[PDB]
Amino acid sequence: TSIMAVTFKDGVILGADSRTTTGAYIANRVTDKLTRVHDKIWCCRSGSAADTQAIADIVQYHLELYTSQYGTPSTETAASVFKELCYENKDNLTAGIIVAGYDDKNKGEVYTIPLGGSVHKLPYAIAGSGSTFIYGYCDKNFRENMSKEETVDFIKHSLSQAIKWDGSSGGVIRMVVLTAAGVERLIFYPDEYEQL
Amino acid sequence: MTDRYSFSLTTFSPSGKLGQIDYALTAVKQGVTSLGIKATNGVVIATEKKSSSPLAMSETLSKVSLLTPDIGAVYSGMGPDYRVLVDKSRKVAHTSYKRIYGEYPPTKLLVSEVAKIMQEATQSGGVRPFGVSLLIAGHDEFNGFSLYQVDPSGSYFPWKATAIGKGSVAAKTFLEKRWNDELELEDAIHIALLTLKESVEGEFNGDTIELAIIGDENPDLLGYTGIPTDKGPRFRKLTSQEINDRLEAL
Amino acid sequence: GSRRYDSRTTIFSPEGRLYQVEYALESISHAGTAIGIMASDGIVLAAERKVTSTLLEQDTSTEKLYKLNDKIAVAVAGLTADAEILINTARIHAQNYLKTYNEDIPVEILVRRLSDIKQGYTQHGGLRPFGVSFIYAGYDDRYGYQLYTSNPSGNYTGWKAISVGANTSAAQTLLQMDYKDDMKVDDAIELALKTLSKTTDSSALTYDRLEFATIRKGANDGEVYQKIFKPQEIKDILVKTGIT
Amino acid sequence: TGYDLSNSVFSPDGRNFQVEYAVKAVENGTTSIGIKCNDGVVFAVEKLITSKLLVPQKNVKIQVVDRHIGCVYSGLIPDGRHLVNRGREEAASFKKLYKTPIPIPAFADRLGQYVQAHTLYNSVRPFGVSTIFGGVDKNGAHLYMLEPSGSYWGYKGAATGKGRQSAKAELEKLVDHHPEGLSAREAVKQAAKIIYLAHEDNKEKDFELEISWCSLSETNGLHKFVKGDLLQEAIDFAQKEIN
Amino acid sequence: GYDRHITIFSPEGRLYQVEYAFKATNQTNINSLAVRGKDCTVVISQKKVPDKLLDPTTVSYIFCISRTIGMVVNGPIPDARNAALRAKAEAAEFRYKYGYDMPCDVLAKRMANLSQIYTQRAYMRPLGVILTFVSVDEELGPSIYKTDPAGYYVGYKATATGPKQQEITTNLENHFKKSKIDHINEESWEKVVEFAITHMIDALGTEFSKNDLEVGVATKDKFFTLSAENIEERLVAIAEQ
Amino acid sequence: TTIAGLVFQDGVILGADTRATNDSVVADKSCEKIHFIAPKIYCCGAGVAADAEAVTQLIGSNIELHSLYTSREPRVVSALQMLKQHLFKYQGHIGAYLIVAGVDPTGSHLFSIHAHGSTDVGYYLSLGSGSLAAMAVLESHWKQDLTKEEAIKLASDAIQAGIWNDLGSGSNVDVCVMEIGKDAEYLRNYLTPNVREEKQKSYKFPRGTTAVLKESIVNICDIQEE
Amino acid sequence: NNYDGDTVTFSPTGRLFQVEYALEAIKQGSVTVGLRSNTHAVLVALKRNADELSSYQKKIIKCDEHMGLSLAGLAPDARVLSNYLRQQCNYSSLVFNRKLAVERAGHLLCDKAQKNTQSYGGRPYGVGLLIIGYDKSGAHLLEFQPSGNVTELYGTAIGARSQGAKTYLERTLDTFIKIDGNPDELIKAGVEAISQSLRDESLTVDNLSIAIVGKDTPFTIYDGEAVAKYI
Amino acid sequence: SDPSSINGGIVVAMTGKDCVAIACDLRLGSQSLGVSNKFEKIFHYGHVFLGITGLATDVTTLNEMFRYKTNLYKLKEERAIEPETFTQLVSSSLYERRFGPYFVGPVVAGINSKSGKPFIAGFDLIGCIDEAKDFIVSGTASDQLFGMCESLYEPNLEPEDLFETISQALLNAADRDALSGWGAVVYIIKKDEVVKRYLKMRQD
Ligand SMILES: *[C@@H](CS(C)(=O)=O)[C@H](Cc1ccc(CN)cc1)NC(=O)[C@@H](NC(=O)[C@H](CC(C)C)NC(=O)[C@@H](Cc1ccccc1)N=[N+]=[N-])[C@@H](C)O
Ligand SMILES: [Cl-]
Ligand SMILES: [Mg+2]
Ligand SMILES: [Mg+2]
Ligand SMILES: [Mg+2]
Ligand SMILES: [Mg+2]
Repeated sequence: TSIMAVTFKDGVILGADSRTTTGAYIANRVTDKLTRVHDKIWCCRSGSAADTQAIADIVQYHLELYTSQYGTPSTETAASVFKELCYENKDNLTAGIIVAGYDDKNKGEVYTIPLGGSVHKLPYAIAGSGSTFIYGYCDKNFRENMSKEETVDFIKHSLSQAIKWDGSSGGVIRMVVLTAAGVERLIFYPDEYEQL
Repeated sequence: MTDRYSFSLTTFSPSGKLGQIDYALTAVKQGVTSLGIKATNGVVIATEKKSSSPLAMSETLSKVSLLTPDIGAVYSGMGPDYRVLVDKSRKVAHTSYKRIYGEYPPTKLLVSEVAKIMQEATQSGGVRPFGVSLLIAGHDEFNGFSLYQVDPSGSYFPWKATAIGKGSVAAKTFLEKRWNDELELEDAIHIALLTLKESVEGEFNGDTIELAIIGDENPDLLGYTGIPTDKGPRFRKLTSQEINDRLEAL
Repeated sequence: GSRRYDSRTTIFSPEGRLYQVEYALESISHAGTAIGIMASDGIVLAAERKVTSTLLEQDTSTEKLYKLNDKIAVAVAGLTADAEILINTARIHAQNYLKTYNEDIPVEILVRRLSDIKQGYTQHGGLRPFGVSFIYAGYDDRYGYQLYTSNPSGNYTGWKAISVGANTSAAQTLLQMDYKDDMKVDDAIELALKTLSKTTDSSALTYDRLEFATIRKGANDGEVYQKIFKPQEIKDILVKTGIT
Repeated sequence: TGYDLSNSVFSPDGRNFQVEYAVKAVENGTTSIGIKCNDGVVFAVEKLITSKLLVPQKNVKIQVVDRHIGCVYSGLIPDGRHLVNRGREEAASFKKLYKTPIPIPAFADRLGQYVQAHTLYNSVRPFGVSTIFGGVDKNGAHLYMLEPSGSYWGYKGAATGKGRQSAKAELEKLVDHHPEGLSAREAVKQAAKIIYLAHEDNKEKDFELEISWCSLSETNGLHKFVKGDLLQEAIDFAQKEIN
Repeated sequence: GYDRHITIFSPEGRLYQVEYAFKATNQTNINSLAVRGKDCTVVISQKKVPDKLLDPTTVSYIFCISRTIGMVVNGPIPDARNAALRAKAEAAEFRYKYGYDMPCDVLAKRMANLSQIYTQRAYMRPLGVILTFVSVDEELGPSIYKTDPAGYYVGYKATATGPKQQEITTNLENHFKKSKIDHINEESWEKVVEFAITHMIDALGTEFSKNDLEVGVATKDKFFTLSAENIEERLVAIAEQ
Repeated sequence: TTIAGLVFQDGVILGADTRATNDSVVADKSCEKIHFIAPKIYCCGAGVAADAEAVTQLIGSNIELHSLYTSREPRVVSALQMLKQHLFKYQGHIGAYLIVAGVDPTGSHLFSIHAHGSTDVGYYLSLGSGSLAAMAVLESHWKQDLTKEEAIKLASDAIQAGIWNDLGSGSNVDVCVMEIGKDAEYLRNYLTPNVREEKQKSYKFPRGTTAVLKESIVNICDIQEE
Repeated sequence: NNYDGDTVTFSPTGRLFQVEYALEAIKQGSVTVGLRSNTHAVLVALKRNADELSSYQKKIIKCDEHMGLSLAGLAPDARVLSNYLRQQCNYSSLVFNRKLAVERAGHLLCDKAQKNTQSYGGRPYGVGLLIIGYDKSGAHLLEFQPSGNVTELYGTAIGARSQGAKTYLERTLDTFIKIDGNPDELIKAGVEAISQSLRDESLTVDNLSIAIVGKDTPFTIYDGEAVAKYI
Repeated sequence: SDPSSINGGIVVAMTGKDCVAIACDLRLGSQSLGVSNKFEKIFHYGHVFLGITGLATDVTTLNEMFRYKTNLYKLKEERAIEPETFTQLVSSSLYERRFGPYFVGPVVAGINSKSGKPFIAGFDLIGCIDEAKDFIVSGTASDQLFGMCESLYEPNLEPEDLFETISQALLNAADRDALSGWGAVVYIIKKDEVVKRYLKMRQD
């Protein structure tokens, strides 16, 4: 798995590959790892698929019930609910989640929640098995307040390399753009990104 | 924030009466007329859709309910009490029978389970009896067609034909004259419509009457093909049009 | 709080009686009469149905006589729904005993268990007692044929012949008059029906009104048979004894 | 009759008389008020000096919930404390799960549902307090008042206790004469005046003024007690207005 | 006479506590109305802010239960909020367990079953409220379902609730007798709100300003409440024809 | 086991072989691995046979009660959500691997469920020991907008690939077709490519071949009566 | 009248009669006085005997090294509440290495008493307490009522004829508050205060019970010949 | 250590023309030690027959359990349980002990009293049903029985022919298993008569 979330001028973009493996067999080559817990709060899932789905389903439930009572939750609030589940059940979970969301007040925010259940607010985040291969690349090429087109290229180039080196990563590059304008889904096929 | 009612609210009075059961039966008496007639090749259960407002959509309020594919129920008395009993009856048919034996319960045993739930509301702590009498019509392979009445006490009796609620005394007399052991299902539906017309004041048509049968197997209503043994539900609720057709030959 | 609405079902009166038990017995005195008669070669259970309607499906109907196992049956007087709760408990106790000891439950042990359950409702829990009196008819290899009765108090006693329900005073006098110890099943059948025929509140005793049963050690090769009589068979025995 | 002997029983009117009897305990208590200002809220309360032996400034009535919410109440003081203790648990579990401090409307419903729950059963007594509370959250200032029935609404000004009519009349003037709004420092002064004017209903014993406030500019959106020079300035302003 | 204090049968077969809970329903002295369009379901309710000290924005008897479902309550606010919180919890739990949005009629049934329990179990009192649920259901289309303290519920073509419900009911009955259809044959929800307000004005015989009304609208995939300025726009259009 | 599901123009189709095994021995040559959940929702099962059977029956029972309660046709997402939450709870100890497919008012759906409670969405899926043989066929021949006739061919081919090439899979091919606006058609023994050939000899013995020590009549009836 | 059967029932004027009846048990109890300066805080208690053969019922209970109370009313209820205070004082020391504030001790007693006034089955506590202590903000005196109401005071008295001592302290307020660094003179003022509540009986050696806490003085109780000095 | 092979034993069931046959060996052992040569593994509840192989304490326990359940069934239903229904009851009862199972291999055999249809079924220790047209095998020599049945069996055998086939299937399978044998019993079941035969076999 190669997943990332990147803040930029207009908001935030989440990106992911589409490969799910059982050992060396690719169980699903068109997986959707970008998952919606609220209108403009999404997350990228890594680790046990069962665990991250079970968590994401519970968070979506909590934020739906939050919205009914208190109105739209902040991205920080969503990250806190993810954290609370991950931290309190750390002995029984293998979940590495990146939370990304758009407020109008706070604009684009990214929170990463690694195995332990700690929270870390960051300008961008990378995770999953394929992320190890792009720490160098992402650190050198990330800038703050990029445009939408620059951020799409940054994610596309980054995950292209993660896919190239990681066997556990592959397939299509899915992306989800979160701005004031709304929610845009993007897809990029092998014939496009491999030749970069 | 405690349930302190751990004691019976239904107790014996000096005369030997269980007051709350008698009062529940009085509530049943005030309720709208419903009836059941058993034929040789089927059973019919029927009642009036007493609409509380003409703005209300009486189609959404189902007085006649499917419990299993071969068992149906109708009531007289308090509608909310009936609704929760149907929910419990449907569930108990699965938990205490289908999940054990891999088949739906026979009519008499499902009735026995409903009866048990009603008896417990007559003896348990901090509850009143259910304010309904049920008529449960059904079919099973080894008992054939059957019709049962269930009262607030938990008592149940099998009937050839009967009525409960508002005009039950008059209706039971009407059924005694018309019922015989050679009735076909169509004849029983005809008698059910005649009997029910007497207790109804206002409009009398397919939109104000609710009527269902336990009859032949309906493979068309099953929803799937490819298993010869599953031949379809014997319970069928008659449509508004199907009732009106029989009212012309009345 | 809730105390205000509590009837207090498990208290003594100033005279040392249990109010709710006494009032439950009053309820049972209105129920259809049930008679048990024990003979040397079998037991008879006869009982009168309460709700005469021509439209009641009699052949599939059971309000009075229930089967607890192959060797033991009961006749009910009181609330049928209450009786069925207890009957299913008794049916389970019999099968627990059979599972544990690999022997059919002795009649008295089954009776005591049910009677103890009834007793519990009179001493604790704050619930109303069961408005039921049973006549137990059974057989085991220790005592042979046995008749018992239990009532809402949880007290039980053994009998040669006994009635419960309506007109028990009248019924017990008639049984006490015509019963003898050397009596046989066929004679006891006749006595049971004659007693009901005189004590009945109805105009005449007919087949559609009765539930009837026998436990005989007159099955093939020294076994015990429980016979719950069908409507036609009750009609035949009414003609045979000369009541209709 | 007998419909008023047990809580949670509807009378033939459709009323719960035990809740209405709890209101009488509230009406019997000392006067307490709340004033919503431009960027916050001000709370004030009348403390009756029963005796010279009472230590001044020590028997504090106004209570903080979390760091941003103030609560004041009239009626049975222990019932108020019990409700604030619950409020503190609700605010803690909200912050634990959702990170952000509890919004005031969210907090208001937490108290509301809890108080309402004490009108559902005969095994509990209704609360013998009306509670005026509020603070500053992300959407600005909010002032609430919560009754024994569980009923609550948002307010511009709020008052309860023995001097409530007197206070309500004074609050209604401020609403009419300041449609553009009242400043935080103004609201402290006006709160002092209103408690002093409302003291004519409890005029036998002399009293002690206690004021608190949350304001975005004056307290950084945190609840604080008015102390020292600012308290004395408000007392002087109040003493000048009655004479 | 303790058969009038708890939910047990009187000798007439009646539950007096249920009947008295129905009377508590009208304690607010507020009238509500619900109607269905082609694509929408509109609910209107009177808004009365007697005290000048009240913050009028916080005074509401319309609740957003889920994205698709709205609920208007006739009854005291503590019981209304008790019912609102529970319905929100139930709608959320439903979505989590069964993987789709709780239908309006199923929520109504669920809340009605809860109400039935309070009429059968002694320790719980009935809530003194009538709950009118509205949505545009993805299977059934525009939907109105109403629950009361008895545990009764039913679907409606249109409905009205409050002290003057009979006047509103008969007004609506007469309109649908003319048109001979189960709904307001109108494309936009804006005109269905205008119909709802107009027919309440005719029925109650009172004029309304922007602050005297409270409006809720259900469309496909959302339920929302109108602001005072959105209502003012509605009132201007009514007056101009 | 070779189970598969794929979507076509206005529907979804499931396929399954009919072999049940205990290690290397064939326990059942004609078992039904396509389980019934609702009239128009079916579930292909793999892994532990008792588990796959029990979990589908339980969810099917609860789906029926839910359908009665709500007065609606059950949805595939409800079966999916209920199955996964149950399986997740047991942490893989219920070793059921399922392909769920069906039609409802939302449309046609196809999901897979793993024993630990993870779910996938797909246009063509396969599970069990023959999944790789089946997936090879599905990856070679699946396209968008298949006709029903092409879909049944492809599904049965995918199952056949497993039957021939996988030792865990064998015997016959069961199919279930779920098309929009139509009754679901369940086609048990759709293909029968593995009928046993006629035996060389008849091993019917001469009567009295077996030595017998005792004979007795068993009383199976109730009460031999007078 | 009809609204005094249990603690869960308000009367039509908003009164809790069971709480008021518990309050009455305090008035029947023997007199006890509390007072303080800036340095010390003193409890003085008139103990009551059953007859001449009996002992005099103990009125003062130690809660910690820096805190304790005197009781008036049901002594078993004082034992329950003092035990609760001991535990809360002890919890503060073990978990936080912190001596429990006297104000916070009052808040805990208030909340414990309150729970018994709102729930069915329970009864209010039938006792009043005067808690003295010396903590990080100096000397303190509290008065606990079983309604839940706790009040910080310079001086007070509770029990039978307590109004006589309470008036004396109200006059003496300005004098006894200044008795700093002189425990014997502060006790003298407490003994003189409790004398205003006496009728017929006078302060004997096994009748009088005094306790003191202060700056460099742990909570210590004086009974018997230890209080002969002050008679 | 493996509970299913401590005590040993086998059951086989076959269908014929308007008949079924069920048969079992009589051995009970403690691994190598033979203990009892009278341990029957076939029981009956009315006209439904149940064979059980595996751990002997569970064989006995389940017999007692199904006797209990079918007795209550009969009292409530007022009729004897049928093979198809009993099969579902066995499956239910085994699966409810999913994570602490009975170490058994049950086999149901009987004729449906209404339809007259011959019926057999087998189960694993957690209740998965194998409903067979031809035959069911169970026990420590199940592999041996599969081999015998698969070659010896032919459909629609008359009762007295079917007896010879099932007997020879059991005997020859048992003789290739150390933990089976020590005698054998064969039940031939027809719609309203059941013959039970004890077979002569080698006693080692
Ligand atoms: C193929 C599964 S595979 C080889 O993993 O791809 C089939 C799937 C399947 C699903 C459902 C049904 C019928 N509803 C049949 C087949 N699975 C198997 O064949 C499984 N077989 C078993 O589970 C057998 C079944 C018995 C009836 C032969 N049971 C066993 O092998 C074990 C089961 C067991 C497991 C855990 C604990 C205890 C027992 N038992 N014994 N004894 C698959 C396991 O092979
Ligand atoms: Cl429900
Ligand atoms: Mg790769
Ligand atoms: Mg109630
Ligand atoms: Mg051998
Ligand atoms: Mg040997």
